[PDB]
Amino acid sequence: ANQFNSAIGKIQDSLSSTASALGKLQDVVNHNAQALNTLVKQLSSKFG
Amino acid sequence: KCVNFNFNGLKGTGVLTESNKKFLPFQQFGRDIADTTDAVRDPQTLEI
Repeated sequence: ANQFNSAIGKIQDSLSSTASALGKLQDVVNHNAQALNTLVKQLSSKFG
Repeated sequence: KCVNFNFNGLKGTGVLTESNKKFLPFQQFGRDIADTTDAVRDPQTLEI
């Protein structure tokens, strides 16, 4: 009970500081952020 | 009101609303992120 209760609090201190552990979910958003900004920039192209 | 536009030869369809920003006095029109006209100066009197 000393080892387990300190181990959950190291997860809470890591996620409050380091933001790159959740960055696999941030690559879900940023691939969709380039995909919705793809079709906006194609409207300014003259296409010949 | 949604109406048809002819503004100095340039055509479109939209709703005319009042601009709150600071614009150039020599500006005929201006473009959005998709390079279409979202704002245009009135020809007879000075209003955008």
